[PDB]
Amino acid sequence: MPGQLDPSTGRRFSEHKLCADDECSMLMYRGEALEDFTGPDCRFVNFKKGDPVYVYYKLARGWPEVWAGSVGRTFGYFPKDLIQVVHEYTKEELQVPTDETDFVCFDGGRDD
Repeated sequence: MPGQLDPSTGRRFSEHKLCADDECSMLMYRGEALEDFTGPDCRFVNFKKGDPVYVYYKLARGWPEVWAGSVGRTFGYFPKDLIQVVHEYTKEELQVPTDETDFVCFDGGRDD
């Protein structure tokens, strides 16, 4: 929060991300989207009800509950609330910190 906030731009989810592995290279769960949705926020994940998702990592305790993964041609962050775990590889939750530019958008993206 840089004093002001652009309504049309989302935030970098959370300061810490929970991963199935400390390098977040291993899948945690596999999910399916039980809700229609769009990710115009550049790094949001687009999906809709009936869209299979993969969840690489998730937020370290945050509401609205938000997760991250890849769906179709979109990969990034999205509301966990908008999907359902269709299966999981691990119950492991390693707390890896997020970089400020870990998930950013160049040319037409809020760095603030």
